[PDB]
Amino acid sequence: MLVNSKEIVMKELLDRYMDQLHMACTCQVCQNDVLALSLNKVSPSYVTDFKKIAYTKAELVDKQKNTAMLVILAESAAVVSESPSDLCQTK
Amino acid sequence: MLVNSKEIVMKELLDRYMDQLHMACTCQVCQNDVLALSLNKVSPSYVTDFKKIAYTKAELVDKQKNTAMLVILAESAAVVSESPSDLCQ
Ligand SMILES: [Zn+2]
Ligand SMILES: [Zn+2]
Repeated sequence: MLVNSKEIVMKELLDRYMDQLHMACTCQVCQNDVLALSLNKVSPSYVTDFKKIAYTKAELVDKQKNTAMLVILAESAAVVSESPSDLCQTK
Repeated sequence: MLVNSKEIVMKELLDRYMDQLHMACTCQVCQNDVLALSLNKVSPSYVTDFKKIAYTKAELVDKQKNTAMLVILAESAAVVSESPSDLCQ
């Protein structure tokens, strides 16, 4: 299967560090918006071997690399918090 | 709900030019390699609404832009052909 390994990384960081990103709404819509803003800000890393995504995801341990990504998510989270899409929860 | 629109463009362009790229193997595995190498050389364009990906397939039918992307396809095609993944055959 054809998949950008950065999307796997983000989705993982987003789920693990959801609370420290301080989102106004946590519905799937708002979450997808954060992901999209963030994935459009990192260089694509498409692969075809699931074993290869495992290697990438492992390289971004709790120590070292993940912080730069958490910062982009947080930043994107701010934007979605203030300017939510019309497809989000309403009333 | 979460797709890179470039992915929708490259797939549509590949299955319109695949038989012109002089690819060594044309199995799904090598096709994925081509798409992956190509997707990695263009800027991501992630979307969340379904209304964009539908019309995105129409404004890619327009040219000049896809020409730049065709080149990419072809350049990706040469690499995959020259060095096929061991998941192919
Ligand atoms: Zn929401
Ligand atoms: Zn092949």
